[PDB]
Amino acid sequence: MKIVLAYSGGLDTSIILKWLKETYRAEVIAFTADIGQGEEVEEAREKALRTGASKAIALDLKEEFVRDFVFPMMRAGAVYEGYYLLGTSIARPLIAKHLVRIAEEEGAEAIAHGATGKGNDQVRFELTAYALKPDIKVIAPWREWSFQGRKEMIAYAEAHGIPVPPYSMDANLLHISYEGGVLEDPWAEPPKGMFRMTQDPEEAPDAPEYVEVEFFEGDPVAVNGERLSPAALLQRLNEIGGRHGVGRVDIVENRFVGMKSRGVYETPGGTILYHARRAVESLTLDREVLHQRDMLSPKYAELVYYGFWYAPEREALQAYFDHVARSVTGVARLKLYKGNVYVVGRKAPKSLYRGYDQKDAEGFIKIQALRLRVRALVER
Amino acid sequence: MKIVLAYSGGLDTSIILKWLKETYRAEVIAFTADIGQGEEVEEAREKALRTGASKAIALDLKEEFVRDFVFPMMRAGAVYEGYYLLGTSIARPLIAKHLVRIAEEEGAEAIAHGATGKGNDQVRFELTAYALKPDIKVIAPWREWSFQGRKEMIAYAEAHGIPVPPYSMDANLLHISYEGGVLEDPWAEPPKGMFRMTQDPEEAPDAPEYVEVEFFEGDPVAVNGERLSPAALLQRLNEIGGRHGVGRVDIVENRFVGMKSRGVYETPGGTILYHARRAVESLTLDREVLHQRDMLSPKYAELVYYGFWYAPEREALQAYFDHVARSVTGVARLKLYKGNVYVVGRKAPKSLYRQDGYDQKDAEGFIKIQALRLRVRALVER
Amino acid sequence: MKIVLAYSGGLDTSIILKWLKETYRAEVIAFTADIGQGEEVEEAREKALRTGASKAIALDLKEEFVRDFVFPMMRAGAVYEGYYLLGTSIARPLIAKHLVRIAEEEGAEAIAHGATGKGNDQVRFELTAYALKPDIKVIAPWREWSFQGRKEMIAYAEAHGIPVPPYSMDANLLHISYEGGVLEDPWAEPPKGMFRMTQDPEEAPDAPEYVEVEFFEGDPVAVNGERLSPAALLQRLNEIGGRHGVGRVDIVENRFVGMKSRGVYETPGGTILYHARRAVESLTLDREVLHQRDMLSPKYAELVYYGFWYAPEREALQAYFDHVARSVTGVARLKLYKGNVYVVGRKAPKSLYRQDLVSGYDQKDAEGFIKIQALRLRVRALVER
Amino acid sequence: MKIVLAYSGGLDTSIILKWLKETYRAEVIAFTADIGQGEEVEEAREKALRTGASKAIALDLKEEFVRDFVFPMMRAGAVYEGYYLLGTSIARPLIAKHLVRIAEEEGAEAIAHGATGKGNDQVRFELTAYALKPDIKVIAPWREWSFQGRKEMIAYAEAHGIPVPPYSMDANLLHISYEGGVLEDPWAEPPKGMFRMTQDPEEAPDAPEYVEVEFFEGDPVAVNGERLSPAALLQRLNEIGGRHGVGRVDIVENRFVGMKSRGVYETPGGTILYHARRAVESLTLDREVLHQRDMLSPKYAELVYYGFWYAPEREALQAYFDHVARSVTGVARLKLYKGNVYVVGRKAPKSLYRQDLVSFGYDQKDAEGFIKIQALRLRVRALVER
Ligand SMILES: Nc1ncnc2c1ncn2[C@@H]1O[C@H](COP(=O)(O)OP(=O)(O)OP(=O)(O)O)[C@@H](O)[C@H]1O
Ligand SMILES: Nc1ncnc2c1ncn2[C@@H]1O[C@H](COP(=O)(O)OP(=O)(O)OP(=O)(O)O)[C@@H](O)[C@H]1O
Ligand SMILES: Nc1ncnc2c1ncn2[C@@H]1O[C@H](COP(=O)(O)OP(=O)(O)OP(=O)(O)O)[C@@H](O)[C@H]1O
Ligand SMILES: Nc1ncnc2c1ncn2[C@@H]1O[C@H](COP(=O)(O)OP(=O)(O)OP(=O)(O)O)[C@H](O)[C@H]1O
Repeated sequence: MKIVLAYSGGLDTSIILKWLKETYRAEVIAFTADIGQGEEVEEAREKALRTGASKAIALDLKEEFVRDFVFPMMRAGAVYEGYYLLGTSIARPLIAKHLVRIAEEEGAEAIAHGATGKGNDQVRFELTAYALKPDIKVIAPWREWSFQGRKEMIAYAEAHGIPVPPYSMDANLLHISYEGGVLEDPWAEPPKGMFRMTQDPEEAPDAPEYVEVEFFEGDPVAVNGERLSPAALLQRLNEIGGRHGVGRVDIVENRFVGMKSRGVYETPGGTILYHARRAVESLTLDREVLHQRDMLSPKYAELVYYGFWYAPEREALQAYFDHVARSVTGVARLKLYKGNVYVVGRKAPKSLYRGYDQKDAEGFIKIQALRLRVRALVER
Repeated sequence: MKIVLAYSGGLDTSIILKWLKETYRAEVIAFTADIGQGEEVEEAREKALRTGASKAIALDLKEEFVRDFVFPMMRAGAVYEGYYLLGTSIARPLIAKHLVRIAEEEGAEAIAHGATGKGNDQVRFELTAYALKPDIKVIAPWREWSFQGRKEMIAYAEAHGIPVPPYSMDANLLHISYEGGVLEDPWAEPPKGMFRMTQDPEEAPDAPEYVEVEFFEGDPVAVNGERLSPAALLQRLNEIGGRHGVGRVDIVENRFVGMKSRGVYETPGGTILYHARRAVESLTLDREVLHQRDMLSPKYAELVYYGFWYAPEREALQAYFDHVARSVTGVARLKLYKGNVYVVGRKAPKSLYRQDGYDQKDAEGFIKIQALRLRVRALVER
Repeated sequence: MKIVLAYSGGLDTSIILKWLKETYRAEVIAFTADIGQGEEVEEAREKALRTGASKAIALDLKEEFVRDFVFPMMRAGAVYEGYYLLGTSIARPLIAKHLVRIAEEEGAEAIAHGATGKGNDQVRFELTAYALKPDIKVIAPWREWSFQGRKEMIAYAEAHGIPVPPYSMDANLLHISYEGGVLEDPWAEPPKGMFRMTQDPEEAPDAPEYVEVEFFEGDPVAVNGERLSPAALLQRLNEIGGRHGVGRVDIVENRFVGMKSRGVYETPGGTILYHARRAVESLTLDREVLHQRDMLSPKYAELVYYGFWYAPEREALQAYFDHVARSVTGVARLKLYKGNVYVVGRKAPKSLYRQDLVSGYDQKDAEGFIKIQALRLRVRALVER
Repeated sequence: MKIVLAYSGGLDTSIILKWLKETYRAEVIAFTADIGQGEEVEEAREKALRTGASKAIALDLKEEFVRDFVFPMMRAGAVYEGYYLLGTSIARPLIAKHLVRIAEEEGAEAIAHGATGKGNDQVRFELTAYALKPDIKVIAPWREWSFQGRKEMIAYAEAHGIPVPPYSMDANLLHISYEGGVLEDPWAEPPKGMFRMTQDPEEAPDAPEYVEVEFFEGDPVAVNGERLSPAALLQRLNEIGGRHGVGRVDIVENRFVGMKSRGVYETPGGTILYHARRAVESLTLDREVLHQRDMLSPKYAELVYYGFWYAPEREALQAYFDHVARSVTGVARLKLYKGNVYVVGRKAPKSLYRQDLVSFGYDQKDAEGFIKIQALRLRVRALVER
């Protein structure tokens, strides 16, 4: 029996790698994906072999991530509950996609992940795992093992030679999320020094910095006149936005599984892209199209947040969003200053910006007012 | 014949006042509303009499503006095309509401306003005017007169004893908008020193300021523990927020009448209230209710923008938003710093947040059921 | 330990009554609700006492059913996936509501029901049970026991001496649903003679019958001039409509649990009420209000279908629907003829219809409206250059 | 100057043709489109010459109408205010399209139509024209002339020699609408003998008739096993459904321009197609996709009703609906009987229906977990209400 494990190299997945060998007497194949966590994925691939993996795979998926997940999601103008740019949500479908692919190539009947038994992550991983390969078997140790506490896990780890090292994290090219610990009290401001991807706004440059982003077809293709591949482009905007402390969010969100959770997110590059995209759309999109699109975005956002990426509903809405996005061509000019992003200019080859006279307006008014007058008259 | 005129005290409405008397051989009743334009409405009232009004009325409508228009709108989480807080839109229905009220009391058959014959304000004024009094007669001079140029209008003013004088503005308790002139080039950043209501972020305090806003029932009732009336509260948050340069928006918006226009808006108090409200809702509102509410907010925003305030659709939605907003009770703690507003804390008496009802096995069952239709889809695609 | 069982009186709930006693060795308070199944609930009550129940309650909830559940739902124009009028969905919440109330009075820690693990009902009972009393315990025998088939159950019943006997059904004041058995083949038409509430159109009167329904405030208050209570009014319309074979639906629906299911429903009075209301709304509701209401109807419908009646979302939407429904005051006239319902007329005290804007604006006005509405399209074409 | 007129062949457009000559002294190019009005369009074309047209064009547009307008609209499940299948609405865009095309080829400066100045049709004609040719000039005689009353127009007509004579009609392959006259009172039942496309339920066959419709990719492609082109298929279904009195609607609808209006519609083929399509969708469409599609249908419907066919919003929605419709492949079996259409069966090569999941991999215990997770927020809510 073989099992493909989503291995990140941490303590837990290392413990899980041992547990799987022991518990299922199976051969474990480790898979580590580089999606911009800023760690040396090769060190994880090696540590997996040291921990007992019968094979360790490590792939650079940054380009695929941005191009096939982040970009399509951004085209939809997806925002969860007013602020969340969904950094963790769009990433999971990618990992799971590869776990299933690898499992098929290696002839493995099962895949495994170390997402906890009470969070949303497990749902995200498995929803796409089941959607891509319906008969795959999933093993989620956090739902099957008996461990009573951390102390016992630490002890278990020491027993197996696994090296043991105030809040949880998750980082990738789109963002870094923080929760748990000091963050669990929604009335307590995040601690000083927690942020890693972005500079403290109070420590940001005293001079604002301008940046231009070009869109060709719904997708950003250049920064300050330099053409850049999808991953390279997000990276660049993370640097520029990060240096200024842009893209910070502090919310209490509604979980799909549990109840409410307090999360802090920094999405410098994506935050810039969000306003840059809308800046171009303000010249290129038709009014009614824009209004309909924005009324569908929230639905799309929750689908991504819940984990229904490879679900027919999300793909259906995507056809709509992509159709609209095809018109988004032009350049956005923004001004970055101490935590804030300001749209300062926009232009487009097919801008709709600058057919009737005043008498025309009077007629429009009269026709629009008719049902209101009748109603008023009827209220007698 | 009597005509009630929405008189602002400026050159154009003064010219309009003279124009109306002669053109219609009628007497004009001037009405000036104080909605926070930062002007002495009483001097406009006197100037009207001097300009020929048979009667001039000036009312302080700041409290009503915030209590009956701004708050109801904010409860709905209304935002037009991603950023516009509707500062100009919610103020028009209120002005027209009084014009029609005064016309009825004075026995006037018509009302008049000085909105341009080609813009959006005209629609706002008239849609509410007709909705409140179907038989009212509306006279929009800009759509009716023969003036062919600005210069001709000045000569007319000078001939009638009416005193004469980069972009145009509109200010009230919620915001100040800027449009036209140099702002007409969507690629050009607004000129230095244009903002009046908010300090430039570059000149804002080096020290961040924390502010707490209490919501009792969907509406903000206190700032930093101090109970404030609707207008006094909006005012207070404009002062606090303005000092930090909070609430600046630069957008090209879609108009109801013509095409697009580049507008710049500064809404310090409203911006703080926007995030504060959502902060309290994050603990008080149910997930499914929040999601449904946010999907209707845009529709509501466009109704307000287009001018359908006293319209049955807006009121039906308002019934929904008010039902939801009733649960928004609690306090939001925000941090202000150089142009930005950061939510740093929130609490509530009936918070649904328990940082802690089901076990791991439960989650697996949930996954299986949620995944069924997807698995069936996959097998069918073979 | 005490368990309150939603007891209907059939073989399954009877077996469950025995099973609960042997399995949990607790007292079982049986509860049978009269919601219009055309069944004598006292029989079930007594049959429950015989079967072992330590106590049996039988309540007449017809008026409550129609008044506090069917009516509010109808005000919203609720229709699931094009044709389902939610006959079974709005009933469950009512029952669950009483199960929890009873358990609270009897000091019972749990409630039980005989809905299967494959359906929506289990969700409806439980979602409302937990929403009304979070600490309640729910026992669903179909999900816990070992019976591997009909046969095993029949024997088990006889072992405990319990009376024993194509498709199964569910009936109440709103409709009768048929499902399973021969109905599982979506290509196969329901067998002839299956329907019970409606007469076969082929046997319906040769002369059309006209019926008038008065709505006062979003709810129907009279039929053909006779004022009738909510439950009484639904009954009358079932008789009138059933006679003509009105309201038959045959659909493959999507269950909340994940799979498709072939269902057949007959909702005579509801189908008449459905059209009667829209007919009155056509004169009393503003255009924009109507268009918004119709786009929200489907969401409300799935909420009810899934079991989220006592959920904040449904109640939030209800405030909107009730607000709009408040204006639905007037009368609808419909013609019933062999399975069909045709709206032939409608009137209302505050109708917005004036046969004069057809027989506050002129020709010139329309021209202007057209120019303003066309501007963005012309600019689009121009820019497409 | 040249003016391309949407000439229907009737009294009004005949008067208009004269009015255009006499008022604008323009060369009038008449255009009649056969979209299935059941009128020998060629007659109209000759009559236009007899009336003064310097050129008369008649085109058979049945196929284009169904394939490029009716089908795309049905693909979206478009229903205006619960009952209107938009028979008149989807036709206008097609006509205006040709009006504009003929104007360019003929080098004509303006186009004209005879929709009244009080209705929605004028909007439909013009939104389309302006959408395809922004520089086009439009002449709407009803909004420009001094005529007041049919008595007066009949005089002008007689004067010029144009032949002269309870409700107004409008027919095409999709339906026939009736409005005005004795129909204006919302409380009055329509008059016996009005309907033309459908047999009266009471006079319909005594035995029910079954019909099957196959959909391949969102569109109907065959009836009772016979492949049929878009126009021929609608025709066949009008014949079959008509004989049984199917597809009659009687509503008071909300107008875009006027206030409210009482309309009666008969759409036999369309009504069958509507229930057939949903029958095939019940097996081929995913639950969440269906629920989402149905919530958007009403918006698409008012877009069509208001005349925004060639508008960016409608085409954007169309992309959503076409994406969804692509999966609708299968056959629906319907029972026609005295005015009604009953769905009695449906099958599909890629049906998502699995009997094994409903009959007695799916594990009953999974439902409990599903239930508990779904119930959490409700329990917390109750507990907090304490
Ligand atoms: N405070 C107010 N009280 C009464 N009417 C007002 C007020 N503010 C605006 N209006 C009405 O709205 C129309 C004006 O717009 P805006 O406020 O954009 O006008 P202006 O051009 O700034 O002033 P003026 O008309 O004096 O030149 C006015 O002509 C007036 O009829
Ligand atoms: N009138 C009623 N009173 C109480 N509970 C009811 C009633 N009708 C249905 N129920 C509940 O819903 C569940 C039943 O469904 P249905 O009525 O579809 O079941 P059956 O399995 O067809 O009949 P039975 O349980 O009587 O053998 C029942 O097991 C019961 O717990
Ligand atoms: N088949 C067609 N070909 C060209 N234009 C048409 C056609 N059918 C309708 N129209 C246009 O739509 C307008 C008409 O509507 P309707 O058919 O409702 O008009 P009428 O005024 O009832 O008849 P008519 O004008 O022909 O006597 C017409 O005046 C005509 O310009
Ligand atoms: N880069 C990655 N490659 C493969 N799987 C990953 C990666 N990052 C996270 N996962 C998977 O996602 C889930 C984990 O989350 P998180 O990354 O929040 O876990 P941890 O518990 O923090 O990590 P670890 O146990 O590996 O130290 C499952 O553990 C883990 O298998």
